[PDB]
Amino acid sequence: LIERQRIRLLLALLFGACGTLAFSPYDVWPAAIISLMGLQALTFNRRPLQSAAIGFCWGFGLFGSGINWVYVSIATFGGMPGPVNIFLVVLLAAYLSLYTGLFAGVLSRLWPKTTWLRVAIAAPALWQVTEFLRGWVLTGFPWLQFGYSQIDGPLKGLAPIMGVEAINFLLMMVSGLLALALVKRNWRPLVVAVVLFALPFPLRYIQWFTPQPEKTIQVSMVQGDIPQSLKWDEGQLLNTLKIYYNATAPLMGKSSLIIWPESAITDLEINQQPFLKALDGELRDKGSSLVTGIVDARLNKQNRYDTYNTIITLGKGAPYSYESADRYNKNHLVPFGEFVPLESILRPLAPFFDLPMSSFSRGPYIQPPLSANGIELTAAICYEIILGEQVRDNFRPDTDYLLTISNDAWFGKSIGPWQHFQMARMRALELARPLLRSTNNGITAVIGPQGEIQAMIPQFTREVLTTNVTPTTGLTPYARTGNWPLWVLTALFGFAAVLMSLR
Ligand SMILES: CCCCCCCC/C=C\CCCCCCCC(=O)OC[C@H](O)CO
Ligand SMILES: CCCCCCCC/C=C\CCCCCCCC(=O)OC[C@H](O)CO
Ligand SMILES: CCCCCCCC/C=C\CCCCCCCC(=O)OC[C@H](O)CO
Repeated sequence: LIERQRIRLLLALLFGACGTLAFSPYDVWPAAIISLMGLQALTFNRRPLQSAAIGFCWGFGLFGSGINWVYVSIATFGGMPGPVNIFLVVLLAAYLSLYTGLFAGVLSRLWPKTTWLRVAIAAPALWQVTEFLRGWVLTGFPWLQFGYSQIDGPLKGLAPIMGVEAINFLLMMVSGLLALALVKRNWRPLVVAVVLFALPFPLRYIQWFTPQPEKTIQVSMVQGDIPQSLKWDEGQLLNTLKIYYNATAPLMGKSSLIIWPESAITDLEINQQPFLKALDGELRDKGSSLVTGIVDARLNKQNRYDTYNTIITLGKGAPYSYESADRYNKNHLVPFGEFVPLESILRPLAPFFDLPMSSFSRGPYIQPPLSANGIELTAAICYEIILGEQVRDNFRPDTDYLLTISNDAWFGKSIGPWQHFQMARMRALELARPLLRSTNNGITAVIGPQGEIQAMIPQFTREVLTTNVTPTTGLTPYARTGNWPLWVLTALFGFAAVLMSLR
């Protein structure tokens, strides 16, 4: 028989890479089940170290093929030779692949026999703990979670109840039973798998929200398409400010809310006071509000400058003040982009090399929703929208819309900005709120309360997306409880499965 560990590692690579087809650009949702079926079936009847090796290679295919878009960021930021960046991409993919090896290795140790307890009970619970660590250890990088591939799929109804991680759970469960049915040539796990998969379908029709048409507003989002910063001089700041203002001016009397993307204003907040105070007056005059990203350096009590990635509000119902509490400061910073890991390497800084000291500061985990024109917006900047629990914790029942401002000009023309967009849609469906995503170039859109794309403008263009958005009010089960029910389910599955293994 050709079942040999060399073959299994080769197939793990292909079934892992197959998982990339499930996500935003390709959107083949059944690829998630086939992907997880390979991981489930290939680890059958293996030593714990052989299984861990197969789990690693599955993760290497998935993350190698689907996360490789980070290269362009490493290339332009890191300042490294070409093959060094390639090595660093292989490094990152390997790091994430560890958690998949850990999953397979632990699963094979406690549940070596190929049984429905292994695939249906132990696997989903362990996968939950595994995938939790991947997105937690260090800052965490929970990219490529197959739950997001169901945003338009049959399992979308599960999301507003138990959240996206419940779709991760059920998919690992259903894929496990199918791998068992195939390997053991037994139709019974197939029937259960189909039933477990089909039952959540009617839930996609439940509306846990209700719209508020009397609050319908016309919202505008300016896609500035301002290029990467090659030279910062007052000539580029004046060009940027002109582009954004000139696009906002004709909308001042019509659109109740105007949004500019992440770090849209390319100068410090303290250096723009005349501009902003004058812009706040013009908006209040015509009865409009502006929400724009800006980089804000702020003197601490210690008299040291703390630089924030901010969101500031202007206009009607949001009078601009540098001391205003109506602002959002980014919390979760990109590990190598916005801060430096291991700041304690300051010893080689002064003697020998020129080491980066440049690092952003973090805002609070919980922040009140931005108010503009009497509209409540719970903001998340860029990467932060992929963090399900953080967005839910900040979410308030009076929130009218979810707000994301991002700058994806890096990773442009790649799968990355789409995978990012796909996870932003998940937030709207989970919380039953419209989501307003204004970016610099990549994927400016409006997403309804069920995750449907309401309006969208093409990438890499200089445009304004103006459309009517009506807010929603009610509370979903996930918005109340969060992922506590899933962790309760995961505990009961792990309790049973470990108790069964220990007997
Ligand atoms: C030891 C029983 C507990 C199992 C817990 C495992 C946890 C491993 C997690 C990640 C490592 C993934 C990297 C894969 C490296 C394994 C390859 C290997 O070492 O296999 C060589 C084998 O000894 C040749 O016969
Ligand atoms: C996040 C919400 C998703 C959670 C969903 C909760 C569903 C759990 C219910 C039952 C477990 C399924 C176990 C079914 C076992 C399959 C039947 C089977 O395999 O029996 C044939 C056997 O091979 C011959 O001995
Ligand atoms: C002996 C080897 C053991 C191997 C283990 C494999 C199976 C793991 C099973 C269950 C993990 C239990 C974790 C459950 C903890 C519940 C966490 C919780 O209360 O939720 C936090 C909250 O929801 C945040 O927002």
